[PDB]
Amino acid sequence: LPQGFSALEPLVDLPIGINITRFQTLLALHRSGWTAGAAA
Amino acid sequence: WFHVIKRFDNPVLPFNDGVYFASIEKSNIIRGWIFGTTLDSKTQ
Amino acid sequence: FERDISTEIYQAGNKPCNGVAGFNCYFPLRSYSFRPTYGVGHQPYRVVV
Ligand SMILES: *[C@@H]1O[C@H](CO)[C@@H](O)[C@H](O)[C@H]1NC(C)=O
Repeated sequence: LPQGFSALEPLVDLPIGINITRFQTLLALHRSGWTAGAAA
Repeated sequence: WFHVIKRFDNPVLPFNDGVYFASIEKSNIIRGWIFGTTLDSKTQ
Repeated sequence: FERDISTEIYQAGNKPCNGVAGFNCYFPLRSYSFRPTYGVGHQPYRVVV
């Protein structure tokens, strides 16, 4: 993570109203096993 | 810190009062997100 | 402003219910059963907020 300062502008607000306890990310696998790029 | 390269680590991370997410990436490997409590069809 | 629509069997006691009715295992939802013969307090009312 680089040094410096940056402010996050607001993007979205949704009235979903559901209870939230856990979350998980989503990856875009490419079939050319499988070969995928590098990310952090 | 999680690394994806095989390296396939997509665990169910806990949620709290808020979440800060950062991604150092090129060519758009990461796409979206899933939120919930039981992660199944029973709950919203 | 929280909406809950879970149909899981309520565990009144400590013995597990396993999704079926039993001792200390009651369904969380009951029916009002509105009838004209009922009292004014028991009469149905429509509420809009
Ligand atoms: C939200 O869901 C979690 C997981 O089922 C539960 O432990 C928690 O009590 C729920 N929140 C409320 C306010 O009931």
